[PDB]
Amino acid sequence: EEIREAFRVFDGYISAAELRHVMTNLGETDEEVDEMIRNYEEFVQMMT
Amino acid sequence: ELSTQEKSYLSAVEKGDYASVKLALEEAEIYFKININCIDPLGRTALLIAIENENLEIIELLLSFNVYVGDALLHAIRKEVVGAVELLLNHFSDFTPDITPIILAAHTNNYEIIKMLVQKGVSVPQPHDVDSLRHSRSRLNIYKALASPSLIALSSEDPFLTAFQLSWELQELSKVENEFKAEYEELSHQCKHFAKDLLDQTRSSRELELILNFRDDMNLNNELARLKLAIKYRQKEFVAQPNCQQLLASRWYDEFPGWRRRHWAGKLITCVFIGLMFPLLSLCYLVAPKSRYGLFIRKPFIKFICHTASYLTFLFLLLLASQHIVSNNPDRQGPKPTTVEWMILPWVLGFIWTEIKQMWDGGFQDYIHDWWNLMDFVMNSLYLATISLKIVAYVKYSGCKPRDTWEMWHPTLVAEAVFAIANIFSSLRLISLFTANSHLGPLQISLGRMLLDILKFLFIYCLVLLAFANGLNQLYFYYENSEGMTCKGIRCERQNNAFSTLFETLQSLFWSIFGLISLYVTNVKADHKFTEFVGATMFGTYNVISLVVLLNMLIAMMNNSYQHIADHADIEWKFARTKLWMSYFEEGGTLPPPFNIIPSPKSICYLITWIKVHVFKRRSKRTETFGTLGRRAAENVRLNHQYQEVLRNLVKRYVAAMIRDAKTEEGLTEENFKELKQDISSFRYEVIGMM
Ligand SMILES: CCCCCC(=O)OC[C@H](COP(=O)(O)O)OC(=O)CCCCC
Ligand SMILES: [Ca+2]
Repeated sequence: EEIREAFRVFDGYISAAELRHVMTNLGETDEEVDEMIRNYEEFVQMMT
Repeated sequence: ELSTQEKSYLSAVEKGDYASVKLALEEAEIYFKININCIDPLGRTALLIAIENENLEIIELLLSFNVYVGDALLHAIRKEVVGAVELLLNHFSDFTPDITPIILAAHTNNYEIIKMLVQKGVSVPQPHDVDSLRHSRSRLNIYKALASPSLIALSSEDPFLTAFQLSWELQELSKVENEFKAEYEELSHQCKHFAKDLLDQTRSSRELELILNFRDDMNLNNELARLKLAIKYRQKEFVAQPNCQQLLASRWYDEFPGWRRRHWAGKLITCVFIGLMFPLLSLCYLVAPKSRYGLFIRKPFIKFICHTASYLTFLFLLLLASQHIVSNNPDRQGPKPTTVEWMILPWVLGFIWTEIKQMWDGGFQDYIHDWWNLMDFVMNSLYLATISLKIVAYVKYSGCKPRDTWEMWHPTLVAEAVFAIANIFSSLRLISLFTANSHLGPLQISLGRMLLDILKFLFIYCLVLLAFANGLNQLYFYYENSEGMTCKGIRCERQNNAFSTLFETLQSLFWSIFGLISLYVTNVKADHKFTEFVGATMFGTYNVISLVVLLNMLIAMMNNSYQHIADHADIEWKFARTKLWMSYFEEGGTLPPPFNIIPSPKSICYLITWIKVHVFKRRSKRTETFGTLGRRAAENVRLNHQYQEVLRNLVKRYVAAMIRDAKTEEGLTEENFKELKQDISSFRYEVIGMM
């Protein structure tokens, strides 16, 4: 368990449209940042 | 099975004639006076004859006149003819029924043929039965198909990993089959050469570091992950590559450039300096590894020097543990530890702790795989037994007793004996360091790689020893002869009762191989001369079998063994040296054993949390510890794309250097002569026809 805590980012379904800037506000393009997803509720499971 | 009209037709094909072949083919339509797809006295169809000689023109005539193709495609694959295959694609057998065109094409490792078949969408099965040879042949054909370098270049998005898992599969399966072991071992060695030749095509250190530094992230750097994986697959010819070894050597001597100005004594003084210097060089890293000298031991070569210096000080304390300048009174049952023993004990704990640490990362999987690891495990177990026996002596010994009156099987004596055996193992264990030195390295490796033969042959030696011990005891069973033989046994001043029991007979038969036994052990306290004669004859037969037959056979066996472990004594030595180096690369047990047990600055913050695993504090590690966005994939994706581009370049270079160095560099066989002859013949026939 110990899941559903990291959803404290601004969203609520999550797609690739709104996260590109999220890792750009604190990070630094489309052709590779898009793959971070590459749908909802899969990033807290199968992490261990 | 013959004729006179069609034999002219096959002859006109075989000689490359064109007008006659066209005439015969066109005349076959109106009159059935010829069978087009007939068989010559050797077993060749007209189409197959044209394929065998690369005469594509007659091939396309036959194809346009609907001759029975049958399996002529496979025969075109064998002759690796590209034009005939291209013309055949746009359209009782001689082969095992399970062979597909792509399998056979992979067998020949021909790039122009694999290229075309894959574009047509062919596929290869993947392995894991009342009959057995069909299945076994199918499995071997499959492996030999996808073990071809040409096919790995087309498929296999990760050629290194593919070759690695494939070598592992075939190495582990050459024992499961055990009847085709030669073929499977050959294929595994072939794909190992493929991996090495693919690494060889790098052209820049930048191109090399990415290859060696790559691994699956899965949200779990540059610590040579691919290289450790290659070690894990026993890929000993991939890590013996020149420039890879150059990278490792550069990363081993990072503390100081050069190391080539060194000579007979230049390197000795700088290493002896650090070997003396390791105590405070270690303490500095222990307390303040910030900027001054803590990073000086973190560097790998310095770590090696400090470790071997700590081992040598351990051995010095062990030798000095027997001098009388420090030894306690012998006439003292279970004495308190001597000051030298107090110094020694931290090394014992350090070695035990480092071996537990090593166990806790291999999980008894590679732990047993290293014979050095087994030796040091038994050494530490003997140390543990020594400590336990010494303390259990100390709890009730009360001292004040001469050693000549101690009862047999007393804890102090057994503790001393175990301590001595452990000293033997400890002083032996430094042989492993000789893998680092470029001169005792290969020699020590060859020592290791004929120890198995000595074990095999020593088993037979022990069987023979047991046989002769059986007989000799049967013979001198009754002459007990212990009426005046003070200190009975083989190991006396007179060698009495050597064969009076099974243990002493085993022991006497052992010593006789060294000559340290004498005759007149075979005598008996009576005039029974026939018993003495037959006993002496049995003893002499044993000696002849051992020292003239068996030992000479051992020599003649290891002679050829060494003759067959020198071809890869360098590559295997470099693999062992790399295995030793990478043990010191990581920032793990950087602290030599004397300065290892010393607790960490926290020492109460990591042990407890790892101890909180049987309670609810095991789950309090992935919820509050991690709460960030995990911004790593964007770096991971770019890294993977860069590595894929590097692989693409390496593969293209490997192809361009396998076609131009192996295809055009082999011999000239009779078939090529026949093709050239028939080219000339067809030329003559056509120019005759045009006039
Ligand atoms: C292979 C077993 C040979 C017999 C060993 C043996 O003990 O017999 C030795 C006999 C008699 O000597 P002993 O029996 O040993 O006292 O002399 C020889 O025949 C020498 C032949 C020398 C042959 C090398
Ligand atoms: Ca070890």
